[PDB]
Amino acid sequence: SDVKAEKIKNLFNEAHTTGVLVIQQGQTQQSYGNDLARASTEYVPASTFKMLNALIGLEHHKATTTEVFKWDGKKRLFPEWEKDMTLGDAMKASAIQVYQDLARRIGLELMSKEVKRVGYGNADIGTQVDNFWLVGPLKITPQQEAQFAYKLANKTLPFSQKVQDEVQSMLFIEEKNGNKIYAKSGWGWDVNPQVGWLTGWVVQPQGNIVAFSLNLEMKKGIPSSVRKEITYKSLEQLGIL
Ligand SMILES: *C(=O)[C@@H]([C@@H]1NC(C(=O)O)=C(S[C@@H]2CN[C@H](CNS(N)(=O)=O)C2)[C@@H]1C)[C@@H](C)O
Repeated sequence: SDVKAEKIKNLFNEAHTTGVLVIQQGQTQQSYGNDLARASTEYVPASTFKMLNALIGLEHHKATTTEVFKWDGKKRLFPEWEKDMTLGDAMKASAIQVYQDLARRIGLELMSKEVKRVGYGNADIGTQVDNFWLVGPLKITPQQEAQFAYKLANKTLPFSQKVQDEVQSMLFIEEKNGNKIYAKSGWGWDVNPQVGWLTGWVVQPQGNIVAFSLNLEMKKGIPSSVRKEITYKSLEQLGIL
């Protein structure tokens, strides 16, 4: 009961940061962590926007799942970004360059319309189609991120069933003890204070879907693993894993 949520508050505390974890089962949401006010606070989606970025591109034939985005050879911030990748490969590695290319294919006209049509966050993408999710006006609360993941998990987003099933496969991580796990990590360092994301959902053995969105403040020098660690540890303590 209230004891399960006391360890979660310590999990964010032992990481020396303030964060929240939103869990949605059915149409009900529950928040955990040390800064519960974060659940209703808007932050830049960062790489979590790639979920919707891929849905728009595939639905409007801007790209395909087998298309290969060749690396130009210029040095990148991460070594995993220095390779030719399909849209799916770029999703796991969080290759900003590939989805900036896709965003330029979609264009500000279609990008802004589709974001508003789905109702993603504040639905304000500004005028630059290649950076609105990292620093731009686009902001979203962790509650809206978990609600988005739950709808994508059940394929109830306003996109074709084919496209939703393709983006789902891009986000598949692992199957831990019979539970299939889908998630998309995010890290917006170009906003102060920095924000850390981990949005996804769990497909339990009987098919039940449990969506989640971890949101914490990416402090200076904090390890990027903390997002995945707190999320996995929390779901285990919540009986979901
Ligand atoms: C989006 O948030 C941002 C990307 N995305 C991420 C992220 O949180 O995954 C990072 S951090 C870095 C990227 N690649 C590593 C994880 N993928 S991996 N291990 O290679 O499979 C960690 C970075 C800030 C924007 C720039 O896309």
